[PDB]
Amino acid sequence: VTQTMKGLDIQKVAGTWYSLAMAASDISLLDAQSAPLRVYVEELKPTPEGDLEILLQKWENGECAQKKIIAEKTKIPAVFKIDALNENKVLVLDTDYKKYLLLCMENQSLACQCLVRTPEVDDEALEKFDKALKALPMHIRLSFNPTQLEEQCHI
Amino acid sequence: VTQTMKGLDIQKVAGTWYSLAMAASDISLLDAQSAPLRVYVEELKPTPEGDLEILLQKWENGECAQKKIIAEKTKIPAVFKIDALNENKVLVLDTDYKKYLLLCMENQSLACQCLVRTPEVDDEALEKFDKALKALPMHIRLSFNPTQLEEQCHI
Repeated sequence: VTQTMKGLDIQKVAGTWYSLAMAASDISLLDAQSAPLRVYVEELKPTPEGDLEILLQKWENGECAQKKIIAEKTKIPAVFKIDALNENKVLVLDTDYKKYLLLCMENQSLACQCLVRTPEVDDEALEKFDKALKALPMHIRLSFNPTQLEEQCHI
Repeated sequence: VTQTMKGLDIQKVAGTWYSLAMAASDISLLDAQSAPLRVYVEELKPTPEGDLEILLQKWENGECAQKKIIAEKTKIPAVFKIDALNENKVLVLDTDYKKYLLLCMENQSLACQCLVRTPEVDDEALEKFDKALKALPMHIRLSFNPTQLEEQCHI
């Protein structure tokens, strides 16, 4: 992953998002509802201390569970660290704050999402996502329709 | 980790266990209630197809959440694979089935537990655990008293 957002204003990513598309380096990271990186972003909550709280939905044990994870700020503004078994980095590739945000989670092993502010298919944003991923070795890509985007876990 | 159980009968590990002691390669894997490997085993559920279901408690977002994870069998009987972002292996080091079980989760980065069948301090089992870990680079060790062992998340 050699694409970060220059000048990222993390405060400006706050609020509602929709996981419009996801991709990952390994099919098994996204293939099933229960797959480990099949997570649906609900809301980004930057903290005063500049960390990024992520609210998301994950299908776990047959139910659509709300989750909250804190990605801790690093010296690089577009890079955040999740404390888990592996060293797990969240990268903001690109965002206009108002329509779309591209972000990846890595560690090598990678998942990236195209987040949008509305439950609409944003071709422009999907173009920027496909662009960024041409640079990356992805073997599964999913996308969701507006009906799915208004449902718990995109059912 | 160069200690597996020779001759492991995975069916025989079924039932109740108590996470009497835990250790990990990195302090931050176990330090807080919310730490990523601070998990309390409730029950091991081997499947007919020889996989290992693990029921456990984890303190997440200030609540003691029940979790169920499936560690898939490999060609090695004392080694099981969890599908997650990293390649994550569960190793059965040693067990008498009736009193104690030692198991580790690795990937390098490691957490090991001394499981017991009863909410009792088993010095013999804690000796076998310390033995096995002398072989391993651990920087945090926790242990719980019988009162803690009878509580949700060992509070």
